[PDB]
Amino acid sequence: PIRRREEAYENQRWNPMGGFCEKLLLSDRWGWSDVSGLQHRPLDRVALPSPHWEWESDWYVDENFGGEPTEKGGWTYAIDFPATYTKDKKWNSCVRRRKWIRYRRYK
Repeated sequence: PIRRREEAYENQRWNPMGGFCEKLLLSDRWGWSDVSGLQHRPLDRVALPSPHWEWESDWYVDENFGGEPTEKGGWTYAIDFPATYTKDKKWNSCVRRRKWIRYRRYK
């Protein structure tokens, strides 16, 4: 079976009012992006390459990070989006992201 995994990151920043939320800085990456932040990856717009592909399920969070489970929710935390991520919120974490995945299969 020929199978290909798509992924997309949901990116959030902490705000005194919203907590971790969808309000980002004008300098920040897209709220929905690839791992680099440079590519826009809204989930509903990742298309199948052709009608010969179908999705195996809906999008779901990959609750894994660095070869080990994440905490529930799949979030990882960092001081800023380009910095180093951990499964746990540190005292100086100002951002967080989680990885959504979806498999497509060829017919």
